Formats: sequence, structure tokens, C-alpha cells
Amino acid sequence: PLMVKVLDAVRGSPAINVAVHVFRKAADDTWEPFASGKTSESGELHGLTTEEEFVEGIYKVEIDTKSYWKALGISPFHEHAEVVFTANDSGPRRYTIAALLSPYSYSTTAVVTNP
Amino acid sequence: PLMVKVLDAVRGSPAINVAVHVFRKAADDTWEPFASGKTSESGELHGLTTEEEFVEGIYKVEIDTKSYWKALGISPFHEHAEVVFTANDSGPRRYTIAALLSPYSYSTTAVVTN
Amino acid sequence: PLMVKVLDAVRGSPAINVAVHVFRKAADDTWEPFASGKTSESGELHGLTTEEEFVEGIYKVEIDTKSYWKALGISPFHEHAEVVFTANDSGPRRYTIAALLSPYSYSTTAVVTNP
Amino acid sequence: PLMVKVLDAVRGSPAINVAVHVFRKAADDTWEPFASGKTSESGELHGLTTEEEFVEGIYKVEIDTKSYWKALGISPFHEHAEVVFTANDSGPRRYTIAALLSPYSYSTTAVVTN
Ligand SMILES: Oc1c(Br)cc(/C=C/c2c(Cl)cccc2Cl)cc1Br
Ligand SMILES: Oc1c(Br)cc(/C=C/c2c(Cl)cccc2Cl)cc1Br
Repeated sequence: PLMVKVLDAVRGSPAINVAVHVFRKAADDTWEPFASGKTSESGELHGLTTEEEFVEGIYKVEIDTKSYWKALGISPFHEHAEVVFTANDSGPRRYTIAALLSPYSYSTTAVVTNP
Repeated sequence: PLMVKVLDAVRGSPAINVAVHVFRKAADDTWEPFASGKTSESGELHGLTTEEEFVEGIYKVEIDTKSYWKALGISPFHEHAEVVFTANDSGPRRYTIAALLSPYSYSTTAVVTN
Repeated sequence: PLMVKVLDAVRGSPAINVAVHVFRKAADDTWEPFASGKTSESGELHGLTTEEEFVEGIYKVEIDTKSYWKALGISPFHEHAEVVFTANDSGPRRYTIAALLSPYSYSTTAVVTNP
Repeated sequence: PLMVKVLDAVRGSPAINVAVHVFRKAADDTWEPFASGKTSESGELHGLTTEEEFVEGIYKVEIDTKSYWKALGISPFHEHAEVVFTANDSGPRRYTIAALLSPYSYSTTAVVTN
């Protein structure tokens, strides 16, 4: 129900081995760790969570773009790219969070489908 | 030294009256308020800080996109748009952080010039 | 070897039933029709061409964004989105042309892989 | 009534000295040259046309992105970036066409204001 896809606009390729950390806002208003992983050779990260665990809430997907660019000899502008959204508040949905990265820019979108 | 510009991809216009909050990362790794404002009729926010105040450090610019779309009657995806970056004295002096907003997407870039 | 993917930034969904026309620059410098189709329920258009037919050249992928938005009651800004690129000039590659659409904006990227 | 602004997502700067050609769709459905220029040090191109000349019609703005990246020593994907749109008198009067360039991607938006 939660997938992350990352592309590299400089290379025209998937962004491989990009660390992703997901957090969920807790009752006390702090960000609790929720899931993490690294993107594959296709720039995809699957298997973060299950429909049982992915309850309603406010989630933050942090994509470690600085570590990515530094590993290729680019000193980038952003520390990371952060996507914050309410999920599942009208029931379960499937979310794809996609990001396109450049050293001084990024764009992100969400595709939200109803299984 | 720090300007923010916000544009609306649905209406093809500046994004007017958008709240923007800027934070600087503190010693204890929390985010301390630094500056804030609302974008003007041109979608710009100027006069956030001064050169003296804007020292090297990690800054977060939070744009209240959710309120913006709600005001237009449109249901958005994001709670806000975040832009987190290090200000470094070596690089050029003036930072423009621009954001292009759609309900389920945003794009941001930095223009860093002398 | 040539795939097109289209997303809608307003809805947070694939852009379905979007017409796509591909042209190849001919010897006389005119644009020759090459392939066409419509995106699926997943916002994807596969099966445009074959590795045999997709020779070196300059290609134009025209995405009929105006027809798309008009069909949803938006009067959009652009007539279409056009992506023009040299393909296969160092041998065969696989190309994904992706576009993210808003009424007054679009973004496009290419993912280019070597089979 | 028509301005173009081009930014570079790799360097975080305006895209300077970029050739821009503008065409208007003619009676016979071909593209006739209308205006052209090179972006300034701020990545902007002003003074393309006048209100009198810029009548309703279909216009194409072609940005020579390939030459821009080649000049920087970078191998790009696109031959150019194209933006094709109708100018309509009902809508606001001033059109800004902005483009954010990367080697394998570009984004464009229209800011249409009065
Ligand atoms: O397989 C996919 C999936 Br799913 C999503 C995207 C989205 C790309 C995109 C973004 Cl994320 C931001 C701005 C512009 C763009 Cl064209 C691309 C591919 Br290729
Ligand atoms: O006056 C300006 C300045 Br300064 C900067 C930008 C950048 C716009 C943009 C962004 Cl922010 C993300 C993705 C694509 C785009 Cl065309 C636009 C205008 Br109009």
C-alpha cells in the first residue's frame, strides 16, 4: 500500500540505493519511525508496510537525496526531500510517492488508488 | 539574502497569501522559528531576514500548501511543502527558493546568485 | 523500446486515455508519422514500436494534453506537450518518456536504459 | 506581454545566454517566426513583442536547451524544449513562460496575470 519511486534527472535513470525513511505522527505530536529501506535498481522501494500496519495518520516520507548526490560527486542544495501527507483517512488506499531529483531541484507527486 | 516565490500550476498564477515559515536548526537538533510571512500578490515573500542574521546553518522553509488549496475549494494531498537546505558562505549570497504547486504534486528549485 | 507514462497532478492519478502521437524526422527534414496510441488505465502506453523499426533518428512524442483536460472541464494553457530527442545514436536503447500534467504546467523526464 | 524565464536545476542558477525562438501559427498551419532572443544574466528574455503585435493565436516558444547543456560540457536528452499555447484576450494580459532545465528533464509553467 505504500511505494516510493525515485528518478535522476541528470543521468536519465532510476535513482538507485537512495535511502528512504518513513515516519508517522504520534499521539504526542512527535514523529515516530515507521518504515525504511533503499530503492532498488529500478528506483523503486516496495515492502515498506502492510495494509494492517498502515493505519490512518499523518506520514512523512524522507528521501535522502544529499547522500545520493554526494556519492556521485555533486554537492547538492537540499538536505533531503520530505513528503508529508494524511493517509487512509477515508479508508485504505494505495499510495505511490514519486520523486524526480536534480542537484538544486526536485519534484514530487503522489498517485493514490483505491483497491 | 532569502526570497521565496510560490506559483499555482492549476490557475497559472502566483500563489497569493500563502503562509511560509522558516526555521533554523538549533544546537539541540530541533527546529527554531526564524522568520515567516505570507506571499504577496506576485507570489513572493521578501524581507524575511537580513544578511547579518542569515548565518551559515541548516534552514527549513515550510509552505502551507494545504490551507492554500482549501481556500480555493480544492482537496490537496500534502500537509505542506518543505524545503530543507544548508546555507553556505562559500556559495553565492542570495537564495531564492521557488515552488510550483499542484494539488497532488509540487516542484521546488533553488536559484543561488551573487 | 519506447514507452510513455502520463500522470495527472490535480487528481493524483494516472492520466487515462491520453492520445500520444510519435513522429520521426525524415530525410527531407519533415516530421513523418511513426506510431500512436492512447494511455491505459495505468497511464501507460506500450507497444508503440519494435526494436527493428525504432532505428536511429530524431523523434517527437506529442502528448495531447489539451484534449485530456478539456474532457475534464478544465480549459488548459498548452495545446500539447512535445518531447523531441535523438534516439539510438549509440545503438539501441529503451526509452521511457514520463509526463506529469497540470492545467498550466507540465514536467517531463526520460529514463534511458541499455538492454 | 510575453516574457520567458529559464532556470538551471543542475547549477541552481538562471540559464544564461539560452536561445529562444517564438513562432506564430500561420493560415497554412506552418510555424512562422515571430520573435527571438537570448536569455540575460537573470535567465530572462524581455522585449520579445508588443501588445499591438501579440494578437490572439497559437504560439510556440522553442528553447535551445541542447546548446545550453553542450556549452557546459553536459550531454542532454532533448533537442530543445517546446511550449505551445493559445493566447486568448479573455484571459489576463501578461504571459510568463518559465522553464526549469535538467539534462534529462524539463518542467514548464505559465504565469498569466493582469
Ligand atoms: O514510473 C514513473 C512514475 Br510511477 C512516476 C513518475 C513521475 C515523474 C515525475 C515526477 Cl515524480 C515529478 C515531476 C515530473 C515527473 Cl515526469 C515517473 C515515472 Br518514469
Ligand atoms: O520567477 C520564477 C522563478 Br525565480 C522560479 C521559477 C521556477 C518555476 C518552476 C519551479 Cl519552482 C519548479 C518546477 C518548474 C518550474 Cl518552471 C519560476 C518562476 Br515563474
